[PDB]
Amino acid sequence: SAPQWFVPVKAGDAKVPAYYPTDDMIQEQKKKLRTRKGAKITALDKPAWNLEKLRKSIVPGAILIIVAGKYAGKKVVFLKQCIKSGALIVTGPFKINGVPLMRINQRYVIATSQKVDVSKVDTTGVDVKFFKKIAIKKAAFGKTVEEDFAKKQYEAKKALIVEKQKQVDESIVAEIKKVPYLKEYMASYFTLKNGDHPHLLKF
Amino acid sequence: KCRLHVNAVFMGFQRAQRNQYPNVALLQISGVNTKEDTPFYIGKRVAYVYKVNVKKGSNKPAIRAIFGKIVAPHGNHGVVKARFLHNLPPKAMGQNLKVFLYPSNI
Amino acid sequence: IKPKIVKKYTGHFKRFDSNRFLRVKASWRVPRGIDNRLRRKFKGTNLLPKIGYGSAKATRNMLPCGLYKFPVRNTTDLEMIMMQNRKYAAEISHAVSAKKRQEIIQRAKILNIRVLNADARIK
Amino acid sequence: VKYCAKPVNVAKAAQARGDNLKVHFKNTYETADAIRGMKVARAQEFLKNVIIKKEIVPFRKHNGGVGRKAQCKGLNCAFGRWPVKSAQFILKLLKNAVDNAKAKGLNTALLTVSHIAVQEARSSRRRLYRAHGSINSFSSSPCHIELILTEKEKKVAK
RNA sequence: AAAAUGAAGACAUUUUAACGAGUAAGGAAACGAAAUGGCGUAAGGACAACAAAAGUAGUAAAGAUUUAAAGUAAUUUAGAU
RNA sequence: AUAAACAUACUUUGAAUCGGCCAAGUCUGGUAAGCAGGACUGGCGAUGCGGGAUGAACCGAACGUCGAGAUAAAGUGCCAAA
RNA sequence: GGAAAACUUAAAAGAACUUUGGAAAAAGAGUGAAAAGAGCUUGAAAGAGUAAUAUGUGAACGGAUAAUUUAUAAGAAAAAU
Repeated sequence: SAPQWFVPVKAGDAKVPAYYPTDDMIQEQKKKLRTRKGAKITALDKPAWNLEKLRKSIVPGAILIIVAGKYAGKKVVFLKQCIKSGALIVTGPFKINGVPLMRINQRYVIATSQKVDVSKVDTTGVDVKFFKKIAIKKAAFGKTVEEDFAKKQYEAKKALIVEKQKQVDESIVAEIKKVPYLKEYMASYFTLKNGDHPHLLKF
Repeated sequence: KCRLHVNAVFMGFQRAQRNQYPNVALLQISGVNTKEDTPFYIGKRVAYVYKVNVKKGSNKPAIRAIFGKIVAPHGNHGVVKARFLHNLPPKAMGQNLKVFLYPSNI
Repeated sequence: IKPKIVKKYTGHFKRFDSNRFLRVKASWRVPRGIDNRLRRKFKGTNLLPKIGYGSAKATRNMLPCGLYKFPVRNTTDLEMIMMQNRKYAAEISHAVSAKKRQEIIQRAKILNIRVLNADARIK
Repeated sequence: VKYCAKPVNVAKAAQARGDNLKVHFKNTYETADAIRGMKVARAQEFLKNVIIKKEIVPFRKHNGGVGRKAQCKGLNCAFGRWPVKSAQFILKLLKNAVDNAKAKGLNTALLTVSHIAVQEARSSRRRLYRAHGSINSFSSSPCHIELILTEKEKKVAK
């Protein structure tokens, strides 16, 4: 039949050779560009093969200064590591820092010694399903235009799920106020004043 | 708002008496005075954040950068070597860079 | 699929002493003079075309599109690369008129052959 | 011989030119250089004053041996002359180009000299009998002068 | 250089190793595993839509001015005027 | 003892050349020469590069296009990398 | 003793009337497929003029590396069970 190198195409009422199959017996094929298979989705309780090895200075309930990204210089409390990605699930309790519950890579943080401890945080949710549910997606390529208001209406519809998952932060704020000067230390920023050299600072 | 970098001076490129190899740029990080205090900084990101005046009828930003890393010490005075994605312009010699605190290992 | 076409020198090897005089053209001619600043390879002026500059064999004579060049004069030349439309790209010669070009361009669509002169001699 | 530059709009332009005019090129190139841009009402007055030697024509480029003059203050030039035969030849084009505009129906109070260029023509050679039985050349330097007067209106750029 | 494969693929094949500066001077053409590889100008004999109208050209040749691509290089190809 | 198979032995034809110059834990004539003439060897000639600030010969070291590293001569107050 | 000098177009249809000017000429107008306009096929380089862009303390130009500006330039498919 058709050789492996032949892909017939239609002709718009133009001259064709004697050996070329006519248009009445030609069916068009869809151009295929994607070949690599995607990522297999597995159970929510099994860690991925591609899992970062946490530093020994990072333990749950610690206070991590963040030195890069949108929230630079803010201090957050590390709950647990997101298994499906390896990025830390930290929360700079929104009642204090203004830092929401997000994911961040382990190389952007500095682990201080002020361990908030706090067990019984009730992180039954906040798996990878929640984080993918609130991420603001794009408008794709063919979905009309929907310029601007698509992302504005995106955030509004995701507001409720974010607020509901703030039952994580109600308990943590309780023991932040317990230690004196720990609410002020957390609320403010992190700055490198004159005379503090990075190779000399110890946290 | 806050400071999360130490200003390193762009001294120049790794050279000889009558040569110049612009692939590697030397820095004199503020506060570092010996090669024994450099073991910390080997790896930390460095950016050459500069400013370009632009007309209102263009799209390009007015603040750009050239990011790089610190790769090895140099000399016994704490001078380091930095390799950038694009070699720093020789117009930046003597100016100040940024030495960030990530990828952190603390 | 396209291998990275790597170039060991992206400039032109201009003739020595062609930036001062106009009778000396910018086409390379190796200097044979005894005291020449360039044939001795003095520092600062030591640029000569040596076979080490030759580009990779796999990606030699390859256009940036990833396809080699194949010039066609008529519609019947297109059939010579109708089996290799993934390796060769037609390029209609510069003498072919503006009427025979629409025969080649349309036929190259039927056989699905990329043409580098699809906007040449248009009305 | 064709014009160096074509007018932006041919309904607002009047043209005049002279071919192989018998006047020095190094002199007219500097007289046509001063009057480029100024209104045709003022360019006619300036060329009337160079003749009677009350305005200077600064020799900006061909200034070798040209003496200093008192009217060359402010022009960034310390040299200047009063070419009378070169002014009289341009003055007979500005009168030709102005009277071409009246034929079309333009407004003479607005005309400006937008483009005026001087070229190099074909010289005519003579003999100058030198010492030791040698003969040299004695050749003129004629030039082609072009001219385009365009009505001046306030431009718009949104 | 040595092995392997070899009627036509192709990029003057595949694998391994050693090597590459140079004035005077030498290495003509052909030689399948090629006893160096090529570019350019002009002229002559052939080949150039293989189903009985068979290279390009008034739907714009040669030439000139530039712009891009290929080649390390001699140079080639293409777009526009 | 050690090295030697792209080892060894060559054959035919032929081009260029026979104005040379420098160094020295050497010599001769000369008061002496950046002089004249030699014996063994290395170079410049024919040769760039790093160093001696510059230098045909000195010291390191001989070159296809590159990237990363330890180096050689030699240096680390500034010009100038240390 | 002893040179230089070829070419408008298919055809002269080789501008034909007005305005400015002493005349040559210029601007309209017109012929012609196209001014190819008699210096007449296209028309390079040296040398110039006009426009646009950019630069600067006793030479200029070239090469390596970046920065700024301008130009060229890369796609229509699509996940897991």
